[PDB]
Amino acid sequence: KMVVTLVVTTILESPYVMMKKNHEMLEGNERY
Repeated sequence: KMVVTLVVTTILESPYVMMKKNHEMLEGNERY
């Protein structure tokens, strides 16, 4: 074919940053 040549940290405190429901299923940025 064409041969082309040339963060935010937190803590596990309950009221501050808690893990919401289904944390194991949906984990990542939209988890806490």
